[PDB]
Amino acid sequence: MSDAVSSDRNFPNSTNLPRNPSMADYEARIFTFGTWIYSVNKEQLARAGFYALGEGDKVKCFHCGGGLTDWKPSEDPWEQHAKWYPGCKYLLEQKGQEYINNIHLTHSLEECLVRTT
Amino acid sequence: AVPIAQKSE
Ligand SMILES: [Zn+2]
Repeated sequence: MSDAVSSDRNFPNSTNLPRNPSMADYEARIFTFGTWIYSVNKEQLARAGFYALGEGDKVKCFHCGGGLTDWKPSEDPWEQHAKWYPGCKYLLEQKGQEYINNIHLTHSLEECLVRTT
Repeated sequence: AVPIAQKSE
């Protein structure tokens, strides 16, 4: 019956909160990177769960700790950390395998067209 | 995006 805080004991740490996009998404992320920003939107990087390291470009994902720097002119937060490592737990929580497949099969992210003309 | 890594190469 070995469970432990992992799945038994109450608040392990004591009170601290293990981050969360909904709260620390747009504003938060945008604060980590700064002014700079590629074709995509920082808010997007926040959606996937990418927290910069106090400097623009280089950012590590939560749980999957994927360190990505020097993104591509045509890409997206999810597409990057996902494809690179299709096993980001934090991702499964964001939009589950549903989105995971969205990328590893077709083009994910990038909207504004609704129906893509 | 390129893989950070760095470490020692
Ligand atoms: Zn990740």
